[PDB]
This record gives sequence, C-alpha cells and structure tokens, in this order.
Amino acid sequence: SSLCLQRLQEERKKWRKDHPFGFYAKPVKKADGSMDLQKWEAGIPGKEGTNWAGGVYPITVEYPNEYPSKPPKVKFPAGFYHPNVYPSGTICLSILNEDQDWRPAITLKQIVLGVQDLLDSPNPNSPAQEPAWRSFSRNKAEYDKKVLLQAKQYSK
Amino acid sequence: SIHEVVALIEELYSPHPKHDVNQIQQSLQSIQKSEQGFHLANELLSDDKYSANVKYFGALTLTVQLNTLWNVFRSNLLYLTKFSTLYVSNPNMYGQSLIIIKKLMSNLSLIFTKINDPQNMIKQWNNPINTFIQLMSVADQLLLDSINCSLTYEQLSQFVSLSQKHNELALTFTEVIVEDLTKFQTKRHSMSQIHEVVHEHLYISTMALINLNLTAQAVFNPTVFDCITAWINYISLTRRMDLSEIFQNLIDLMYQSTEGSDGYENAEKILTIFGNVFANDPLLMSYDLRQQIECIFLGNSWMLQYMNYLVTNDFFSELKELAICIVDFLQINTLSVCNKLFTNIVQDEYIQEYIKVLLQMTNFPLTPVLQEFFSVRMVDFWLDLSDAYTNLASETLRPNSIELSTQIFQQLINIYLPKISLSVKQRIIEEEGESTSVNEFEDFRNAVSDLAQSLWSILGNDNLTNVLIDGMGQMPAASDETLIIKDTDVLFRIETMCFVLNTILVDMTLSESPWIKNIVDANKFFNQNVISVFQTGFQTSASTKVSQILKLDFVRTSTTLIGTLAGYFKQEPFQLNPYVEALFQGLHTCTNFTSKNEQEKISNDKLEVMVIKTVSTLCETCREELTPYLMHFISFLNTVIMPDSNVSHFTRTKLVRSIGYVVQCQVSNGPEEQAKYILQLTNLLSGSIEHCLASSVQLQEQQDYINCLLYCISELATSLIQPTELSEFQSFWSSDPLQIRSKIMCTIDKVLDNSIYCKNSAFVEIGCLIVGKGLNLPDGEPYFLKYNMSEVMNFVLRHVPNCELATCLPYFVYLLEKLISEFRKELTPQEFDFMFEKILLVYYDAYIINDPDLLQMTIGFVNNVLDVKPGLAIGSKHWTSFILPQFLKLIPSREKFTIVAVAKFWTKLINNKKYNQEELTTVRQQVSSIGGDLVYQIMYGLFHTQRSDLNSYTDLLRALVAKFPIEAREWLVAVLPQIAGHEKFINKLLITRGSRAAGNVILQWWLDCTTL
Repeated sequence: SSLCLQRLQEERKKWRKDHPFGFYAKPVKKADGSMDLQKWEAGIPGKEGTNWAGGVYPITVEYPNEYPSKPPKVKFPAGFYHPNVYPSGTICLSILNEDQDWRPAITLKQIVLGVQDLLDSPNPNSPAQEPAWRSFSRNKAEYDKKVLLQAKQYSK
Repeated sequence: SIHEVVALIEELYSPHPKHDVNQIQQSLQSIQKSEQGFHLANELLSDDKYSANVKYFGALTLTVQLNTLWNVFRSNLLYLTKFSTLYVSNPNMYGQSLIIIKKLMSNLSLIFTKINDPQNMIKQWNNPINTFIQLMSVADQLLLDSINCSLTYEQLSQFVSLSQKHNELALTFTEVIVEDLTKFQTKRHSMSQIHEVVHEHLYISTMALINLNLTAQAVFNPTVFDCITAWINYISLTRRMDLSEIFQNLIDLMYQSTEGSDGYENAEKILTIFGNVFANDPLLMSYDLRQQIECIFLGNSWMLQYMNYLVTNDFFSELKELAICIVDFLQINTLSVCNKLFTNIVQDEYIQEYIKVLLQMTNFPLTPVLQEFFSVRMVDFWLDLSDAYTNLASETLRPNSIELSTQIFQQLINIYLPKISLSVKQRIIEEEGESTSVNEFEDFRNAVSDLAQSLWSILGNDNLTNVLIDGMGQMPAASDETLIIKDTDVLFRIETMCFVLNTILVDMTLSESPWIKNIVDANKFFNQNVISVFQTGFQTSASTKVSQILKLDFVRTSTTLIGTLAGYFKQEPFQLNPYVEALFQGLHTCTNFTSKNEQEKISNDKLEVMVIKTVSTLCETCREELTPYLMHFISFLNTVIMPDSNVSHFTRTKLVRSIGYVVQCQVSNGPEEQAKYILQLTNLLSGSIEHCLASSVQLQEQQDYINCLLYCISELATSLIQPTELSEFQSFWSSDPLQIRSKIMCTIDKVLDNSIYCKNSAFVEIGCLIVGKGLNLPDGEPYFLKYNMSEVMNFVLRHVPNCELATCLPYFVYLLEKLISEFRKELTPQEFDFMFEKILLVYYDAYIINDPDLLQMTIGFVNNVLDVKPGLAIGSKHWTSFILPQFLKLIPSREKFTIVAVAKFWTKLINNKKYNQEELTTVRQQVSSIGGDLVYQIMYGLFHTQRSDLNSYTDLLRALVAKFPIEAREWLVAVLPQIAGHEKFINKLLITRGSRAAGNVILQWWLDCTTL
C-alpha cells in the first residue's frame, strides 16, 4: 500500500545510517534497475566465539502489502540447517509472527539481531527442521560439526 | 521519630553504613506516603539544617501523589511553597543547591501532566511558567491563588532576566517540562488536548524566551541550546508551531560564532541541534533556512575555516558529527539538483561549480575512518543520486545529460578508488590495531561496492569495467618470475582494482558475452596480474598480526575474483592454464604444511576454504575444459586421505565434490572410460574405510575419519547427478559390472555392522542418505547408484534390529518413503504389509507408542502412503485392526506434531482424490461406521485443549461435514451432549456453512460449552 512504501523508505534510510558491523542489506534491483522495496537481500554474520563464527548467512526479506500491519517473511536458502528454519527457509521467530510478538514499530535492526541471537541459541518451541532439532537433542557433536561445516560453507 | 528518620536517611548515604542499605531503603519506602509522610516531607524541605540528600528525599516523598482529589491540591500548594523557597535562596548566591531545584521542577511537571488529563472544584493550570514568574515578589497564602492562572506580559519577563541564574532557571524549567511532556506522550497517548494548552500558553512564553536569549547578547546563556533541542523533540512528536525564526537566529549565531569570538562552542551546539533536526525530522526546517544552510556549508568560506579548525586540532569526533549533519542535510535535496543538472525542465555554470565544489568535498583529504567519515556518509547520498537518475523518465533527459553524468561519476570513481585503498586499512591496523575502526572500514568498502553496482547502469562496461581491466591488464605487476610484485604502490592499486572488478563482474554472465573475450585479449598482463596478487599475498610471510590479516584479505579477494571468472574461462580456455597451475601450487603450499603457531591454522583453514571454494565453482561451470588434470588429482587425494594430513573433513569432502564435478562431464568416451574413474574412486574410499575400521580399533579419531569418508561418498553421489541445465549408460549402470553399488553397500554394511557406529544417529543419517541417493530421481537419468527395491529393503532389514530404535529409526523410515514414492507402480499391499510388520509393528508397542518422535514418524509414514498409493494402506491387514483404532485414540494427543500428524492423516483420508472407485466405496463405508467416535475424539480434544489447537479438528470437521453432511447431524447430536442444551445451536449453524468458515461457529460453541 502507501504506508508500506513510505515505511520501507524510512527503514532503508535508518538501516543505511546505523547498523551492526558485518551485516549488509539492500533492495534487490528490478528489471529496470529500480529497487524492489518489498524484497531485500541481507547477510547475517555468525557470532564470534560460537560454532557459527566465520559464516555470513544470506537471507531474503519479503514485505507484504500490509506491512507494517503484517510482518515480513524472512527465509534462508532452501536446505539451510537449523532447528528453527523450515525446509523452505522460513525462520520461526516470535518477532516475525503476527500472532505473537510482532509489532509494527519493530525495525530491521531488531529483526537481524533477533536472527543472530537465534543462531547460537535455538528455541525448542519452534522445531521447524527434524534433522537439526534431532541432532541438537540427541547428537550434539554431529550438530556442532554440521554448524562448523556450514560456517565454512558460507565463509565471510 | 523524626530524629530516627533523619538518622536512617543519613545512614543510607554514609560511605560504609551499618545494618543494611536495602533494609533502611525499604523502611524509607515504608514511612511514605502514609498520612505523616506528607507532613514529614514538608518539614524536611522547610528545615534548612538538613542535608541536600534529605531535602531531595523530601521532594521524592512528595512525588508519591498517586495514592484522591484533595491531597493533590494540598500537595501542590506545598510543592510551590518549597519551590519558591529554594528558588529565592538560589539567585543571590547559594550554588550547588539546584539538585532539589530540579527535583521539585520534575514534581511540578508531573502535577501539570496529571491535572490537565481528562480525569467547588479546581480548574486547569494552563501556564505554570507565569505562575513561577510572579512568585518571586514578597496577603501571603492568598497570593498564590491570583498569581497562579493569570500573570504578566513580556516586559516584566525580560526584567526577570536581570541575573543569569534567573535565565538559567527559566530555561531548565521549560526544558524539564518539555522533556517530561515528551516522555508522557511517548509512554501512552491519552494527551491529545494538553498539547493544545502548551500550544496556546507555554509555547508562546518559551518561544519568546528562546528568541530573547538568541537576539540579545547579555541575556544569552548556553543552556538554551539544550532547551531548544528538547522543544524540537516534543514538536517532532506532535505536528501548527512555527520555529522558523528560531532556526534563522540559530543560523545567524552559528555564522557569528568563530574561533576568535566564541571558540566554535556555540557553532558546535547549534550544529548538534541542526544535525538532530536533519537526522530525525528534517522537514521541520523550511526551504529558505535550508538554502541558507546550503550557502553556509558549501560557500575563504566560513565552513572551510571551521573544518580547518577541526582538522588542525585533531578533533575526529566533532568532524564526524559535522559530516553526519552535512550529509543528512544534503540527502533531502536530490530532485532539485538532479533536475537542474540532467533535466531541461546562467544556471548551468552555477550548477557546474556547485557539483565541482561538492566533488572537492567528496574527495576531502585526511584518510577515512581513522580520521574522517565524509566518504562513509556520502556513499548513501551517491546511491540516492544514482537511483534518482536511473528512476528518471526517458523522455525528460537533457541533451548533455549522459556526458555530464559520465564526467561527474567518473570523477567520483577517480576520487573513491584511492579512498578504499588497502593502505588505509594498513594504517588503521598500524595505528589503532584491531579496533572497531577496521569494522567500520569493512562496512565502508561494502557500501562503495554497492555504489559501483548502482553506477554501472550509467557508466557502462567501457567507462567502469574496461577502466579497471585496462588499468591492470596493460602493465605487468611483477616483471620477475614467480610473480612477486616487490612494489607496494602498484600492489595496493591492483588489490583495489581486483576488488572493484569482482563486485562488478559478479552481476554479469561471462558466457553470453563476447565482449569479455575482446577486452581480455587486448590486455597481455591481466591474468598475470591477477595471479600476481594471489601469489604475492599467499607467499607473504605473516610476521605481525597485521601482515597475517592482510595476507588473508589478499587471498580472499583473489579467490573471489577467480571464482567469478568461470564463464570467461569457458569462453577463453587457453588463459585458464596459468590459473589452474598457480592455484594448485598455492593449494599444495597450504595443504602439505603442518606448521601451526598457533592461531595461524585458522588463517590456513580460511585460505584453504576459499581455495577449495574457487575450485568448486570452476569445476561446476568449466567441467569440459578441465579433463586433462584428473589423473594427477586422484593420486594427490590418495596422499591427503592418509591418517596424517592438514585438511579438514570439510575440505576433503569439497575436494571429492570437485573431482566428481569434473568426472560428471566425462560422458564422451562412453560409460567405460568414465567408469574407470568412478571405480577407482570407489575402491579408494571403500579401501581406506575398511583399512581404518579393522586396523586401528575405532576411536574418536577413527570415527571422525569414517564420518569424513562417508561424507566424501555423499558428496561424490551428489556430484555425479546430471545438472538440470544414451541407452548405453543406462544398461551399464543398470548392470554395473564394476559393482559400484555392491562395493558401496558392503562398505556401508561393514560400518553399520560395528556396534560403535550403528547406534550413532549421524552414521545412520549419512547411510540412509547415500543409499537413498538414487531414489526419487527423474526416470531415464543414468544414475550409477540407483538401487532397486529389494536391495534397500534388505539393507534396512539388515541394520534396523542392531541399531538404536529411539534415535535411528526415522532415517530408515524416510528411506522407505523414498523407495515407496519411487516404486509406487510396482508396489503390492502385501509388500507394504511386510514393511509395516517388520520395521514398525514389532517395535511399536515398546519403543514407538510412548515416543513422540517415533509416533509422528509412523503417522507421517502412513500419510506418505496415502499421498502416493492409497491402495496399499487401504488393502492392509492391519488397516481396520491396528491403524484405525490406534489413530482414533491418538486424536486428543498432547504433542503438537502428533496432533498435526493425526489431523493430516484423517484429512488426507477424507479428501484423497487418488482413490479407485472401489477404494472410495470401501472408504466411505468404513468412515460411515466410525464417524461417531470421530466426533467424540474431536470434541474431546477441543474441550480439553486450549487456544492455538482449535483450528486442527476444524479442518477435520470441515472435511467431514462437506463429505458427510447427513451423518454429521446424527454424530453431532450424540457427541455434543457427552462433552448443555445450547450445544444444539451449533448443529444448525455449522451444517448450514458446509465449510470454509467453521471455527468461527466452533469457538462460539466452545465459549458456550466452557462456562456451563
């Protein structure tokens, strides 16, 4: 709608002015070179001192027409390994769910820090991926090895 | 007890108090507010012999007024009384007594907020500033009544400013009131009219006082600056309030504030105010004042003198704030400059000098981050200008638009290229070390990379890409052999050119473009200089941490650009040879070396990862061109797989993946020549696995080595899959005379026959992945590892009893689901009964029924059978005897995934369209028998459940009502009263709906049936 594009422009200015080290975010370009304000590309650095360290994990952010009434959908690549990431890549996070802790005022910075925090601290109440949750709960060594190889996979 | 109160008040603030600090604090919270707390507070404020902290506690005790309408008036009278008391004791000469002054101001601000809210009587205050004004004139208690609501004019208000502390107290009172109105508005929005009261009385007094401080020299006090920002913040939250003259006089003061006159203190504070306006609500300033700001910043000129004052004194923080303010000011002006530049809708030479000065300011001496942030904030501006020019209409361009844009943006390229030079990061790590300035430099480089990606749509390939290529391709970076540059200037220049060229070339397609072949062939030293950067950085000895990190940065940039060039390598194969040789020389240097001292190995692993990543991209695109190098590589792998190597298991896996990428395209000479390589790799992996399991009794090292080789087998199985981008291979791999599947299956059996491995979930996972690699592949694809039904079945039957049933069963079950979807045509309900009996039913009552993971696993398996071939599940011997009673009892389950599993089971069972006509008749007959108990389980779960599971048996009821509307009422009139009479209401309202809007009827039924 029109609140939607005004808000996304303000978000773009705000992010570009101040954001955590190692993140990036930019509207994808449309066929005419203009920005698709409702679909962004971003990168989430792993926290140093975790098995996630060294990776920069790419995500896509798709803003619905009713944003900010409705939250954006955030997806990792299909097949990303994590207990809170659906097979589709959809992240299970309270702030990204309109039925939970989403509030219109939540900003991109808060979303990306939420995702970073989720990385090394999975939430058991959102098991979106059977193998990741199972390994986490039954074979922690395998989970850590997989995380380390995925960090190499997405190396900074 | 007043002596006791003063005793423990002074005890709380003593350096090392007695009894406890928390206890005396709780007792102090207990004395207040109770009916003597108010009189205690008045006695604490009226007594001059008490300490300042005790009087502050008196004003704090007064603050507890939330405890109805009369005590507020009795409090506010004594608030204004002790107010006028200390505020008369201040202006003569007291000093450091304004702490209680600010606390009493805060208490009166809270009173002003609480009284003017919606809810003999007491009218509104309307203007506390005036009331405070006349309170400095001393029949006595009668004065506050007439002084409160109506007061004097502006001439007496200026007469109050006879002293400096008078003006300071007035500025602070208005400031605290505004900041508190801001905090109260931000907390909860019930105001809506108090803002109008401030707009009608307080706004006028505050504007007249601020303008008096700005215009008059003697009345000026710097505290007003901190008050102006407060007012601006409150205005930014609401909306008409002018503020135009305030901004005008602040501009005049900043221009008058010089080094000799003010020492640039007022200019700094006013610039902080303007930076706040431009950064938060820039529209708050009118167009005329923004034009004056433009004429002051860009002009010898006053702005150049202030910048030189900040530079000569080494003030990097204040220069940072200046850059933030100027950039936030320039970002709101874009369409006017873009129009007067590039659209035709005396001004030309003016805007040419305008852009010339803006480019001179864009350059700005003093290296970045370490010193300046001008380029860092200017990147976002140039991004907005590039997008604005790209968003311009085609028919609106100027005749000289493309030439002027090309000229301006090329001067931008020539300016920003030395800015992001790696010599800056070198000096940052030299002076500041590993600080956050390095991180800000990395964010600056990413911002300039996106700037170039947006600038390419204007400059094109010849004005942006060919400038870099001709810059690094027509001159040798290293004349001496081994490609040692020996020169620092050209090395920094070429690292900058390689980074920009990489970020520009990623956005391209080097296969469809013949232009890349034309531009590289016109440059003799291009590939030589790229390899010169890789070899110079890789062979660089890491002495300090700076040389180590720079070594890693050079290797990262080189391997990334090499990874981006695979399409051109497919278009120009003869330039590919120097890259492969230079890469494998460095690849062996970082492989066969075991020198670790000590955290150097994490840099070795980062280099090894980026190298093997580039190898994976090249093998992914240039499979055909890389055929001659295969025979050397398999031998080097045979030397790497030794139980002594520097590679990670991940690098071993990606190496096996790279060889498999090159082997996949060896379908030319027939399946025999490609199978020679495939059989050699199969015998090497299985031979080293069997060598490790039966020689060095498996420890954790042997377990990691076996897991590594199994992942190598998985990467080899994935790499041999034909990319989505004849019959001889089908008959060969259908027969596989070399026994690739026989050797792989016997190797997996040897690993899973060991007790230390079969009960581990990781080995079962990778085993079921490798065996199920050939499943669900498009038929006709000559896959080598395509297994039949009996081989995978006997495999699972082989390793399922001896494994751990809790953690290892879902991988075998997912493999069976893959086999079921693959062999759906040849499956038989008796074979399905055989799999259901052997793998699940025997282990059900002990390990599955009480395990949620295995329970949802079994339900998902039955759902897979219903999705693929329902005739197998319907024609089961355990269909009516086992599947239906068990899943009937599991309906009001406590696990979310189990609830969703059972609901999907019955939903697919009802809405399945793959049923045969006989299967559909038998299903409708059986459902028309158990439907009763179904509604009972639905209402049983819906009753005992709570929110977030209500929509689960809604879709089940939607399908059951749509499919069975007639028996729905018969089953509802029996199931509703058991789980009073009002329940009948849902019957008429639900069946009438049919579907798609139930739940709305259902929660309106649950609300009734819950209270009872």
